[PDB]
Amino acid sequence: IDEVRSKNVLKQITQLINEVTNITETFPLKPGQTTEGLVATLDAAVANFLQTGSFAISKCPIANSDPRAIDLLHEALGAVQDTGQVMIQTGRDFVRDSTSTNKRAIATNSGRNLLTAVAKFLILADSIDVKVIVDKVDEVRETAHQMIEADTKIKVDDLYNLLISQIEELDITVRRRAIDLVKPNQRDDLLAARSALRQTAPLLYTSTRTFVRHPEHEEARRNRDYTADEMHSALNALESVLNGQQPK
Amino acid sequence: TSIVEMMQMPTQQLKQSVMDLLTYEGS
Repeated sequence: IDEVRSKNVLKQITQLINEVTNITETFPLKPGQTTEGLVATLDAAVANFLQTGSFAISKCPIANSDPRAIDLLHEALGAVQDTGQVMIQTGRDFVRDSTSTNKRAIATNSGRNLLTAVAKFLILADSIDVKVIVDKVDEVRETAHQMIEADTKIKVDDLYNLLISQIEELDITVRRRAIDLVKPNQRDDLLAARSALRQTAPLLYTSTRTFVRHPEHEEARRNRDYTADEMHSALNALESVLNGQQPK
Repeated sequence: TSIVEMMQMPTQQLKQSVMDLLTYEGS
């Protein structure tokens, strides 16, 4: 549970685990419902989870770039399908012999296993969602790399035009991630790195642009090197914190 | 949107359907 870094995930899994392991009171059927209907609903809910899960995985922007990641996701979804099958079977056994304390216990155990598999899927899903953010950091890093290496003023401007948009995109996702982070120190560290990136990139633009125009100018070289180092540190800091590590 | 975000509603419904079955009092 201590590896869970998303509050959205944390609350969902807390619901999953607490509710199914803390059943005390029981209730009659809701109006119009049947024992067979309870199993039918469960069956449909398992199916819909699998369908939505498959769609979500197929749309994941790093589907190409990270094949082992997608493989883990399919594996974890498969564990939901499997425990789901056991739940539907033992659940059916229970509702058909609903006074059997022992069949209730077995069905309850099946439920724990299924909702735990759902929780593990969500935890893995968050880690892949984080990899997507890290991929965006890498994109910013490469564009900045190219900007530093550019040999013409026109290239520096065109690359900074790209960088502006990439950093704006990254800024949105990082701010939202910060709001969702469980640990306030990771939150604060992520926001600090965000701020450093926003301050450093415009300075990298103007230091690189001045240096391509005046290469003989040794303070211009120094300033560009210094701002480049600052840029690299901020990007590394974002990646470090997204991965649950301290920056620097 | 993200995978976690997309799975919020189906997680709830699956949770709901499991709890509904397990909290059935019997005959």
